Amino acid sequence: GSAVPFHGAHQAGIATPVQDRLHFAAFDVTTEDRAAFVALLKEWTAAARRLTAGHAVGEGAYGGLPEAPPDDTGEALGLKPSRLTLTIGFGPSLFTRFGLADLRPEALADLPKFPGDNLDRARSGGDLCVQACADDPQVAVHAIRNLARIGFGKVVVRWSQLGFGKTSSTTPDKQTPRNLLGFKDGTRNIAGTEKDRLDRFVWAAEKDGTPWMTGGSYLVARRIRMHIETWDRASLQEQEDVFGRDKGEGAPVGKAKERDEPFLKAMKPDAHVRLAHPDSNGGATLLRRGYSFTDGTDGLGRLDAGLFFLAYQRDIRTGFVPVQRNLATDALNEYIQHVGSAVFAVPPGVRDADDWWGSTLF
Amino acid sequence: SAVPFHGAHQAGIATPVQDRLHFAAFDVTTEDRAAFVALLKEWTAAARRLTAGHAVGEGAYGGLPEAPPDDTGEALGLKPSRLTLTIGFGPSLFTRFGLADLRPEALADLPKFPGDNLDRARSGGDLCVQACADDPQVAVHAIRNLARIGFGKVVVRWSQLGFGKTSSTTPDKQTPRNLLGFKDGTRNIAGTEKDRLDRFVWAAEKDGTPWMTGGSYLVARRIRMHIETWDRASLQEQEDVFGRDKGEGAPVGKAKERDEPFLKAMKPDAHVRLAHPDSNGGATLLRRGYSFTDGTDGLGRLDAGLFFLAYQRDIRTGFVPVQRNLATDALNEYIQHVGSAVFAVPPGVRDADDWWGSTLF
Ligand code: HEM
Ligand code: HEM
Repeated sequence: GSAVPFHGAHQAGIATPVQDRLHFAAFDVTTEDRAAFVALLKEWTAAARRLTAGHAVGEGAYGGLPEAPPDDTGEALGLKPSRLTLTIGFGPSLFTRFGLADLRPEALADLPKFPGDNLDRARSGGDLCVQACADDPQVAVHAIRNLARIGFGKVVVRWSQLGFGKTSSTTPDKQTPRNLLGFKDGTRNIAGTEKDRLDRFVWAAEKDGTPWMTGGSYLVARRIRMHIETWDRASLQEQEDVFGRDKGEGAPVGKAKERDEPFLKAMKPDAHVRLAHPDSNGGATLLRRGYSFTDGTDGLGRLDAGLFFLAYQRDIRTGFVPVQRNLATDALNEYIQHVGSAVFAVPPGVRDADDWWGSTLF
Repeated sequence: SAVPFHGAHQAGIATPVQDRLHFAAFDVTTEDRAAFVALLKEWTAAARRLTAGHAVGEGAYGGLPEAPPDDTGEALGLKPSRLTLTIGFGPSLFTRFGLADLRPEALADLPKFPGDNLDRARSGGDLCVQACADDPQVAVHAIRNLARIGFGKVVVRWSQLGFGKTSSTTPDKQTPRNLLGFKDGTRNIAGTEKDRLDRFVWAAEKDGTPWMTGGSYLVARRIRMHIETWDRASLQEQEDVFGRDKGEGAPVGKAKERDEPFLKAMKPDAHVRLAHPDSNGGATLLRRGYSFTDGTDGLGRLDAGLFFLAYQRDIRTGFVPVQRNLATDALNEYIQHVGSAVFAVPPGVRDADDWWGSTLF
């Protein structure tokens, strides 16, 4: 229930241990005034400092003037910080505004079309995003709600996604969570303690070509539906062949323990692990940080289920893009469909109490 | 960490309220009574496993490679998490299987209420399973696997996820707050109050339906909050709507949350004043609802509210009179009922040989 420090060279919520809940919101900007947008970013940073410490925004949730609406909507009163992190990102469409055209990073690449894509344009894209993660879903909603409230008239929520449970791990010393297909998900990721691998694969560097992005990262979000009726009638052997690890232990095929290293030549040539492994992609390595979702029924008598896939990387062109291209023949494709997509440049961290979100860009 | 599955009553009504909810309504697609009874027994066997934290059937792995696993496996490694599974039967079930003359009179159809805006697709249902647990993945796994076991005899009609408190960080003493920011649950029937449960919650033999003795009647309402409107109201407007202050949740004029309210100090259309048993001839409800937030709608608004659940001994003397009295509730400006269902919740599964619905079938 403790707090995660908000200030740093990097934004929290990436290398941070993965919290239980997610509320992800994408915003479009509705103001033409650069000064007004900068004032928004400063007000948002002040609110974030309160929220991530477990305090109410502004002058608080009650005890103010009777005739005024309260500064804070109040539904997190008496709750702990709950490891809340707030991570902001900037979408490519943002750079068509405020004269930012020449500051768009080369590494913030539009994704190509992939075979099987069925992207809903209403739940894709966005000028910016806020990723709220916490162990308490009410804490995460309270944070998104109050940020959107503060931004009234300057931003509007384009789409959002709640994740009821994590399907990722940055802490390999703790139990790996399972996704809704029943497999452990997160075994071979990047750990928050692997500072060298984060430098190599996650954090943007000044020499990469965009100095305002130094210390930041790039985010790919993909909303993926799971065909669970189809999956649930597949044999156990079929399911394990699809991934290349057994279902119970999560060990690489042939081996006894989850964390034993995969021997890829023993997996089917279209096994998901074989195709996604860095060794199959010229070393390309991602930080996966996704969550499971379910949004009711599908209207056809079935549960709706999916995975909200989030990947952080130093350069979209050398992280997600090569790996996802290599998944064109993935055996998993029979059981999933990508139905939403968005990319964002995640700026560097808020260095101290005088700093603010996006200050290196604006 | 676990709640016993067997008893005179079904768990999940008077037992401690867990952090998360997955509520599912099912429709029945078989006409064959024997097929439906077979499913009730199979579901009961699965519920026994699930509430003890075990996988269904012969498990999630280790079986024949050429067969699908009995359990879909996403709760492997998790704890029981105080999972309870509570089954209920909808009025529409009684048009099947020759049961028409066995519908309880206390299982009444609800009247239309001023301001109803019910989505038919998220209303009704032949039966329900309320899955409550501290870990939402444990709850989802239970619904997912019951639906799979039932495939061919039942389909899922609608499903709702909900959250209350997070107990690993919030004292069990503390009243949870709803998404309007007010403490919610202060004056409620507690599961410790065995006499009030007998008077207001559990169906009795003399009530007129012997197979329902020890059961209860459930009203479910999906209530949307108009969040962005509410958040633009003044603090005084918000407190006037309920009759309690927002910080402490004390009734107007008193100092502490648990002070008994003085109804005449509240505005005449204040929510607490209209809902109170003294304004409804003594009618008293067990509320066991959960908050929800499903995302944002096409206009950018928060799709959020209260998945209201009330248990009572008779729908005609519980939910209906109180909801009728809310016709003029000041809160009506900020909420809209968009989904509705009622269920007869049978008595408990008495031992390892008993099964869900045995007193009815
Ligand atoms: C519903 C969609 C997906 C499911 C169910 C899924 C499932 C899994 C599972 C069970 C593992 C093995 C355990 C682990 O090391 O994490 C894994 C590994 C991995 N997956 Fe996926 N995955 C999905 C989508 C994706 C996508 C879209 C990508 C990238 C575009 C991806 C990239 C990876 C990578 C890089 C690994 C680690 C491979 C290694 O280094 O051993 N996954 N996935
Ligand atoms: C979004 C919808 C609703 C909200 C936000 C809400 C909120 C509240 C709040 C804040 C209280 C005061 C604290 C407490 O004793 O729990 C309360 C009391 C109560 N509410 Fe509501 N309520 C809602 C809908 C309903 C409905 C539909 C009913 C019944 C049909 C109902 C019946 C009651 C009752 C019986 C009390 C106890 C009053 C007393 O005896 O003092 N509520 N509610």
